Amino acid sequence: QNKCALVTGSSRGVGKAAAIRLAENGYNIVINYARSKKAALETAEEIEKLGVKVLVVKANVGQPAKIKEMFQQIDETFGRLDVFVNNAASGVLRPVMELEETHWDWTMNINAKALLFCAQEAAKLMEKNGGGHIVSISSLGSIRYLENYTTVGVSKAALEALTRYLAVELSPKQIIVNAVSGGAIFPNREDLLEDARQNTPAGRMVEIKDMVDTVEFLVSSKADMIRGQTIIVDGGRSLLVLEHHHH
Amino acid sequence: QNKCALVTGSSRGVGKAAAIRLAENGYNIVINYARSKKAALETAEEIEKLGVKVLVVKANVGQPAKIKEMFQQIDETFGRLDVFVNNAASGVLRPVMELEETHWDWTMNINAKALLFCAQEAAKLMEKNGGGHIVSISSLGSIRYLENYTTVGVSKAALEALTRYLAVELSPKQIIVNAVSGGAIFPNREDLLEDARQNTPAGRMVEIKDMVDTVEFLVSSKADMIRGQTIIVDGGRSLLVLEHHHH
Amino acid sequence: NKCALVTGSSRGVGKAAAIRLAENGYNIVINYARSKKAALETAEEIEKLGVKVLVVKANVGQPAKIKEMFQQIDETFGRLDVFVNNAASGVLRPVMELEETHWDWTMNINAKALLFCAQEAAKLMEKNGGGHIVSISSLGSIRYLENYTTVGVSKAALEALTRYLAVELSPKQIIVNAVSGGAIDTDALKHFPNREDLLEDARQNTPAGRMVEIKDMVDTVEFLVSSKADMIRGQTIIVDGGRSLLVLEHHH
Amino acid sequence: NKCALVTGSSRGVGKAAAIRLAENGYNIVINYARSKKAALETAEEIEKLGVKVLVVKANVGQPAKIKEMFQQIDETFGRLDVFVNNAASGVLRPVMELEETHWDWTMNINAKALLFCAQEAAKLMEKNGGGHIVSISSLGSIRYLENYTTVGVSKAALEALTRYLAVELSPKQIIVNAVSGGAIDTDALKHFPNREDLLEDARQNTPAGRMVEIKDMVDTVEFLVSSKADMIRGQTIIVDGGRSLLVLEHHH
Repeated sequence: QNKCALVTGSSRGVGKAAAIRLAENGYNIVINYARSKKAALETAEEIEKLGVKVLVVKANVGQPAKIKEMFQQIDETFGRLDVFVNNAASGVLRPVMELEETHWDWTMNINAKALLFCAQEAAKLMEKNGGGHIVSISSLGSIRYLENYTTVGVSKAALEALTRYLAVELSPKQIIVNAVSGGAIFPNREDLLEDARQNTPAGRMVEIKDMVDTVEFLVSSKADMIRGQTIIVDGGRSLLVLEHHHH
Repeated sequence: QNKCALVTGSSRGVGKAAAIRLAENGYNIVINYARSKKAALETAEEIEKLGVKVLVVKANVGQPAKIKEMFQQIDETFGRLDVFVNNAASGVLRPVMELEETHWDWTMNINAKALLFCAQEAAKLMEKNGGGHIVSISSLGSIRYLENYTTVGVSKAALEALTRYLAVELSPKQIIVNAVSGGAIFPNREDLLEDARQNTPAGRMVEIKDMVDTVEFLVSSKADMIRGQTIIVDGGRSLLVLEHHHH
Repeated sequence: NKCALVTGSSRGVGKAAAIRLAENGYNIVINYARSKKAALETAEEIEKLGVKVLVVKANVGQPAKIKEMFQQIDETFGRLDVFVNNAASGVLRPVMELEETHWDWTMNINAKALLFCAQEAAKLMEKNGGGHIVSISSLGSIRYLENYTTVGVSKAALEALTRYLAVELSPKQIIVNAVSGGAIDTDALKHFPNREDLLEDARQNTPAGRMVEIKDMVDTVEFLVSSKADMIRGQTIIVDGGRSLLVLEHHH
Repeated sequence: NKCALVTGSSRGVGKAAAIRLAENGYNIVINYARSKKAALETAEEIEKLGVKVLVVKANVGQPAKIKEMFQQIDETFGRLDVFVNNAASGVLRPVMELEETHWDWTMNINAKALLFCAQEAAKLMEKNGGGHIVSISSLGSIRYLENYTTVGVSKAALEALTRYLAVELSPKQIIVNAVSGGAIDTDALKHFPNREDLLEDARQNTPAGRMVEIKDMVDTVEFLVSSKADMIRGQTIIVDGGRSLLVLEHHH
């Protein structure tokens, strides 16, 4: 019977919408959450009400043996994995390491490493059932806290370089690797949103479903020949420095 | 009633499949051909047998006033253009300029210029009906002849740079610009194909429909937030130098 | 004598670039954001090298003040031959309210500042047959200080703006390149009480012999502005000992 | 004395790079594909500079012969400090039959050759504490000659292979960069009966003062291998006066 999809950081936000969409396409879903059993089980229930089996597993970026154990559970629950959505667009916070204080590159390095570690672990299981697909997604939401707590997101360059690297490592195992970078958009909640609305060309505010569509495309059998590509989905917001200058 | 799509180089190969797919999605189609009225009108007839109106117009890369005239015809036939498939993956040949003999960059320069000239002309018409979409496609098929006759294709770098440039110029007119580069694959016909088959990982030979899918994705309303992106569709063939080395 | 402007040049990489260019025989414009004395000290050290020097105050997000500084260079030296467009200074700027929502907005404001300065410089350089612009950038110390952020730009944004400038300005005989060389992560240039414990942490995580220093970013800037580099256009060089891809090397 | 290998060095850019490195005090290995005499003449000119020289014959698509050349360098000089991995020589190679089907296959064979040489060089450099590798490339004269093609690689392929090498070899103290500088389009280096009419055509289509020459690619190679560039890793520099984006400048 059904194919299996793991989505990390999927008790809410983009992870949830991605796991929902995939449940609607008939995958059995693995929901992964870092603290917040509540949202996670709510989300599992929703999923379950479409037919489709669900498994809920807890683990966060800073937990290597818990991550391996999570894949060991997937194997014992479903015995296969087809689609892995390696989500660093979740806005989940992780403690700042002293290192990172010295340079932004160290954050990117730690976060790219986490993306790579997860994708490789996933690959050991996928290659039992003849491979499958990995799509890494990422957004650099905010910097609310820095007292510990920074993003798990990577920049587009690090994402590009990491996903080019994975496609060459994993194409020989029948794992199709791509990525999507962008990310949609505390107090003043409304005021920060109106600030962001007036600074964006009309009609060009990215939403969660926009990132979800692309992942869905990449994971359908209409994209099996796209390898190691990183697609920016953001309505052009990362190059707005050029539109305004070029007029 | 219907939306309108122009596909250049569409009397055969990838152009044809792209114009077919779009006819199946309910666009009125403009077929453009360079010499070979036969294939073109055959192709128009096929199109017409799906409902959907067709217009056949002749013009080639080396003909500026004929190209403008072609858009002046579209305007007088349909009075609007929504989707433009700026096709440099057609394998149509153009005469070599003496310039090009001196360096590959001059070929790329001439061909990128042609892509840009067409896209800008198209943009003047599209902006009458509130914009639309442009997808530039390209492949560097062979070098059969060089006695005149070279490709109209561009490299991925020139395609990237040209499509980044167009998205910033045209996003302010509601024209969504992206690109796809790759291209599927005379005597020994069979032997060159078996050579290409044994040198490609099994299951990873790109076909025309693979480029057609991506264009179709980019042109659906599921991609309106993808701007100025160039997607490589080739099963990883352009980075096979790395798979073989990295083992 | 030729003339060189270097923004954020009272301290750090901009200081060291102004010294190297003064050593090559340019008159120098020192731009400072914050402390007069540092800028006055640097001005005096470069004067000891036998070039004239001009100190002007201006910070990003002061477009009127920026415009006047270039009017001052024209008033004082009447020319501009090299512009080191410095976003690698570690200077902090006030956070704009939108930019709380997404990293992209910070990158957009920072890139727009580099663009605007280079364009202002270019109007001036027109009058003496053009020159060289090099934008340099580091995303160093995104430490903490609610309401303060980096003026730095990321590689991708630096690359795209440098491509753009070179295409816009080569026709005006202005050679445009950039150094992202993520910049100097070493360096007592970093005001953390633990200053020392952090350097040794940076040192213990980076392969031996591979810690970039200010002088490496400066050596590239100097090569880009020497006669030996005139056919390089619109390039962005990362100078960081591979730090930004250490992840791939760990992986292998 | 240190030692430098430059492939395709009998003529053109490889010749000029061997001369510059001999002028900096390296012993030189001249590799030639085709003509003994050119290589013998170049060897004699570099000898006049007071360094020792070794001439070895080898062409791409001869992997056994390539391996032996590095064994010869070890036999003659016992070390290797700088490898100029030259795909900008304009040397032609026999077309493989698959590569008729798509440009990508030519780029794959050309990139694989650069990779294989640099890896062979690296085994040797291990024994003297590593060194510098710079790959250079030009897609010049893709003229005509049924059954013959360029050994050159495109920017994107050069960039991806250089990224790869730097990640693989930095851990071995081998600094890897590349110059694509699309190379020299000028140049009596180009054997067309109309030689002259073609240069003036190249000249009339490129902005004034913006025609790259061999010495510009050589100046970058020399900067990349000097002490001043050790923190630059895995970078690919285009040196072409903007030629590869002239399309954007026309457009504007």
